Amino acid sequence: NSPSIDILYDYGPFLKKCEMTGGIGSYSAGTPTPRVAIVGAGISGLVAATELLRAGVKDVVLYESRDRIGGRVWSQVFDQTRPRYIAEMGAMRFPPSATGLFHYLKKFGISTSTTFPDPGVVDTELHYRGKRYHWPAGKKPPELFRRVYEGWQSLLSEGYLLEGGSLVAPLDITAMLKSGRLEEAAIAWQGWLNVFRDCSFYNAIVCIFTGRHPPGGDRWARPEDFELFGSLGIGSGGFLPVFQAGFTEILRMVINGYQSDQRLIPDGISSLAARLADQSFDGKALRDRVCFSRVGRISREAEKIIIQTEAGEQRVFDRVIVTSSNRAMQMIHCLTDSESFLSRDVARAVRETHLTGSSKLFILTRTKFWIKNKLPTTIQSDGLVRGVYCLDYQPDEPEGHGVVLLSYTWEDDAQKMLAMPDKKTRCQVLVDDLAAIHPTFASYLLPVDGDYERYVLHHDWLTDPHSAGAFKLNYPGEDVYSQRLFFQPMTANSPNKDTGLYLAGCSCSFAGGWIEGAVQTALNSACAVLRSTGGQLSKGNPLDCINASYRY
Amino acid sequence: NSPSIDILYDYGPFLKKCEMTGGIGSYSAGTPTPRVAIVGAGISGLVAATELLRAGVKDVVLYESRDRIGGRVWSQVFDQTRPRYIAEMGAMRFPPSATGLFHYLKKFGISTSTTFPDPGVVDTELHYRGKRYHWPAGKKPPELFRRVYEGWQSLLSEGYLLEGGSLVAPLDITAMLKSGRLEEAAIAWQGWLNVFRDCSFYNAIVCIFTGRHPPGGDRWARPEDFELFGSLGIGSGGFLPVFQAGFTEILRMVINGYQSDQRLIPDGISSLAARLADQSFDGKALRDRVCFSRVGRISREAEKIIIQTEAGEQRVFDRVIVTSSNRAMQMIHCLTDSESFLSRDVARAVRETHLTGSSKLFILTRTKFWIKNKLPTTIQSDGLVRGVYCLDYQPDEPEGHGVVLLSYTWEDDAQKMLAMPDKKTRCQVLVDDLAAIHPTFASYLLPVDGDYERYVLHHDWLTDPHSAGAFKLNYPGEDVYSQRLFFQPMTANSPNKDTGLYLAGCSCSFAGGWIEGAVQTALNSACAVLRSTGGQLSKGNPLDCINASYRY
Ligand SMILES: Cc1cc2nc3c(=O)[nH]c(=O)nc-3n(C[C@H](O)[C@H](O)[C@H](O)COP(=O)(O)OP(=O)(O)OC[C@H]3O[C@@H](n4cnc5c(N)ncnc54)[C@H](O)[C@@H]3O)c2cc1C
Ligand SMILES: Cc1cc2nc3c(=O)[nH]c(=O)nc-3n(C[C@H](O)[C@H](O)[C@H](O)COP(=O)(O)OP(=O)(O)OC[C@H]3O[C@@H](n4cnc5c(N)ncnc54)[C@H](O)[C@@H]3O)c2cc1C
Ligand SMILES: NC(=O)Cc1c[nH]c2ccccc12
Ligand SMILES: NC(=O)Cc1c[nH]c2ccccc12
Repeated sequence: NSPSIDILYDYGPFLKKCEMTGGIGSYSAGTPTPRVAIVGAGISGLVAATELLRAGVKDVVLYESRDRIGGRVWSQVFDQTRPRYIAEMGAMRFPPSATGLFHYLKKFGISTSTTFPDPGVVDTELHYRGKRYHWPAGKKPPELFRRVYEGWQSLLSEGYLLEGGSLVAPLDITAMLKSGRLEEAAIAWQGWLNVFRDCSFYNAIVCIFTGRHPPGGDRWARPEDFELFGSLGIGSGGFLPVFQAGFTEILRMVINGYQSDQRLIPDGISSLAARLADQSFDGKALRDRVCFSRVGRISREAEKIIIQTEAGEQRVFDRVIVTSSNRAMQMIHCLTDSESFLSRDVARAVRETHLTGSSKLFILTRTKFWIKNKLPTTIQSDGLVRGVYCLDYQPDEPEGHGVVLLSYTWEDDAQKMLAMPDKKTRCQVLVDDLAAIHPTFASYLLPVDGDYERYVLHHDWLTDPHSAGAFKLNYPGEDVYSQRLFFQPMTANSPNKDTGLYLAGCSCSFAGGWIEGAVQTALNSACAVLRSTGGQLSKGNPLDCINASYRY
Repeated sequence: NSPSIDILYDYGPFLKKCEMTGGIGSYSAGTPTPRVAIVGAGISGLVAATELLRAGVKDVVLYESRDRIGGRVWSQVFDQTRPRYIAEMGAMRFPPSATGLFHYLKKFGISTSTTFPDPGVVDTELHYRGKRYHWPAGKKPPELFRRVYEGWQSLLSEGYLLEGGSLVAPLDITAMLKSGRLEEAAIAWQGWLNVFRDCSFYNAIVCIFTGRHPPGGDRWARPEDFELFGSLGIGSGGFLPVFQAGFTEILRMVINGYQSDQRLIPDGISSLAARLADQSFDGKALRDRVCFSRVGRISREAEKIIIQTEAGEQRVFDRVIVTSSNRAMQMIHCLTDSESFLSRDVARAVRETHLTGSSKLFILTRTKFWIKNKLPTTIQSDGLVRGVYCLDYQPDEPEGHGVVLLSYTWEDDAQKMLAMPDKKTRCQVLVDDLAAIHPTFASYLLPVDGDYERYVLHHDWLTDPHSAGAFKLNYPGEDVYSQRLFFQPMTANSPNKDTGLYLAGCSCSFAGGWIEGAVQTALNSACAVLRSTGGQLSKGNPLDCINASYRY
């Protein structure tokens, strides 16, 4: 099994046992079920609705502000004539340790067999200060980057020597988790938290690798080695722009195996949303319970919940699950004006939780030019482009079309794309930036038929008003917000704290920016709805079985 | 004298000496003056052009992409029928310690007599966790905030005791500066740098105030006191959103006096750009040297610099000064794709320098409702509005219209505003947010004539494509970039490294987001042009006298 470190609990076993036996809970026969509203038809909203319907709730409606279901899962098609070629605007890489996510992938038969082309997994080039460095598939990175590669590796496997007592190897904390040693894992993790809770990624690695006991034996040169590490990353490409994030946010990804064995979904991750939506309950598809209307203010009148809709219409429900951004929760739903729905502590979590910026631009090329020619499959660059990924969506047809994620950027690197919103203009600027160092590669970056309107697709998540940010990533000192947001639906365990409204979505999880977070929070919030309204939960449920007590 | 800490040099006395002695430099009869381009007609550009023209460079042209001069200086008028009511979209508060800025303010007769209504200077309320806290003018802050107030004050006056070597009190370093103890000041500041170079604001105050030697002998509570302090700030309102910024950036503002005694300019800071542009040289106003065309790629042909503009037009120059954002320098001017104009080190500084986000919304109300009524003049809120400032633009007419800076936000707080770009919508959201805690105050927040189009003004600097960011504020470990950018014009001292292009603007200064920075770098880049082209500089010039070599 694979319990996550912050909760010491795996959703996989529970979901397996419940698939068999009638869902996450039930009501006695003849019981009138609550009218439930779910704000948002992303993965979290669809999963929650799914398990609520499976548990016996007759009336659930999902509100959606976009013209499509799926939210930050968005496998956009260039050309519906040729739907296999897709641009994954949002979620893209999927770790098998995300057992909550993988429960539903396995269920709907959405293949995760193929590995994702991460740097170091396929032929990779790192572009750094004008030079091209080669990183052969399945090999150690080029020699320049070796000190920092090995230093990070040694940190994962060796831990870190502090004088007042050392810290357990992340890879050992991972072994503990897989082997059911949960008290042991908890103590080891608290150890890290105590030391690095108020330290950024950059700050932490400075202390670790320039101090008295650097893992790997070599003490990192500053700033040179930190620039190198920033370009090399830790499995997902250059992490320079997230150097300001809490070091604990990085560690938990590693320990939870989210930087490991990433898979690609050739069918597109949108097929998870399609299949969830295609489920039929009581003769009616989930998709048909989606109301395409933006929700505004959410208010409380006695023991009931009032949803304002964009029509001006106003509908009342018994319980509501909210999966929109914490930004939407503050500014649109107005959930932070008072103590009507959330405590002051949780309201602070909602108001102050950090969402990243992120942008992507894709191009559909005539050919998969990188295969038969001399070229890298992936390029990680200190230039504008940042992360380049070449994608093969039909490996058995080597002469099919190419999909190139020409630029994938985070935070500042993405905030840069904000001027030049014209995708033609952005594309050519990016190609020209890449061409400064690898003109041979850039020469193939032309859209099919020279049509930039059709065969270039881009998106900035930060300025998307349906998202207001790409994904949550806590700064140092802010992990407690994840705790508060994750355990918010556990108010259903305490009728005096239970306002009938529960927060959900990966932004309210311990895994911001991972569909796993959406799934876990969906399960917690769906369970809360059942318990709050007199239903009984299946044994092993998260509301009773998560008892982790960390201090952040 | 007020020499700033990072350069140990004051621009004031030099500019005073040069004023009536023929500028910063001169050419012998027999030396031809260069043809110069300056990209950008903000304060930095205008000052540079001014001093080049004063030194007898006859051919200087300024390029400007906006529909106006002044850049991030922008005293926007609500209604030209009533032009005295202005909204300071950019620069707003001016510290007398900014002796470069004040040299020009004084020269042009721009009044700075009136003190800016900072938190604690005028009657103030802090709104925090749904409660109001009163802060009478000139008094200590409310009791809730007293411990963190006094903690900061003790840090400033005592410094920081640590075992490896205690750090001199910032107020003592400021004293060394003023008394001309520059060698002692440098040692003092280098000490702080050694300790906190790689530490964020939050991380530093955490170590300082939860450690063994909390200034004031009072240890702060985590997280409680850091939330209070995030709301309290250090003289400029709630600094919570800049908690990720390098501590050294916070310290240098304090030491340089930029947090003391801010002045308001009733005529609007835009009157500086106006007065600069109104100056006449060689029969021609500076303003008529401004070419309103966006500069694209900048290139090198022979030993000349080619400027591309937005028509397809193109001009050739001997020397160029670039004051546009680092983002423009990388993506528009393409200064970073090679070592044509900038070293790899300076190119990195250009690419990786952090610009903040920041937004303002102003409303013009029928009356100065805060004067007659009990109401605070300033509010600092943990809510959506963050910073609220009431502005009196005709103090002798108590019946005049009032200007309210309804919301002034930075970083994440400003990033929240990017959805809802409609100003009626944004205005009412902010007003509603404030009304939750102070409904009486909010009842006055109505635009004149109820016209939200005419009497509300707002700007998001982050998505402004002429700025691509509000102002520069280094993260931990990035102060080296400020050094690199500030000293780039000193390449004129080295003909081997002199590429004929020089960087300027506050973004390239040690004073990111202060006009002082734009002035300092303007004087530097002008001196560079002169020396590079065979003119001699007046004694006391920054190219010769700035010899600080700190380790960042
Ligand atoms: C760039 C990017 C890359 C990512 N990479 C990965 C990855 O590699 N692997 C991975 O597992 N995950 C990845 N993620 C994270 C993943 O996409 C999310 O964890 C997942 O989509 C969770 O969705 P959710 O349901 O929690 O929220 P969402 O998907 O955002 O769903 C919320 C829904 O609410 C709707 N809404 C908003 N406002 C209203 C309103 N006012 N009224 C009604 N509806 C409203 C929105 O339209 C949205 O559809 C990535 C995300 C981004 C952005
Ligand atoms: C929100 C905010 C608040 C501030 N508050 C204060 C304060 O209280 N006190 C203080 O002293 N300072 C403050 N500042 C900082 C102050 O505004 C700056 O230091 C100063 O205005 C910058 O002048 P500059 O010439 O260096 O840069 P800019 O003013 O940015 O000048 C650059 C010029 O180049 C132009 N340009 C851009 N691209 C091109 C192009 N491609 N081709 C041709 N031209 C181009 C731009 O339009 C702009 O006019 C504040 C700034 C902001 C943003
Ligand atoms: N699933 C992802 O790779 C997105 C993401 C989540 N957390 C991150 C931290 C840094 C960079 C990307 C991410
Ligand atoms: N002159 C200003 O107030 C803007 C500014 C410069 N540096 C800052 C740091 C934090 C907040 C504002 C600023």
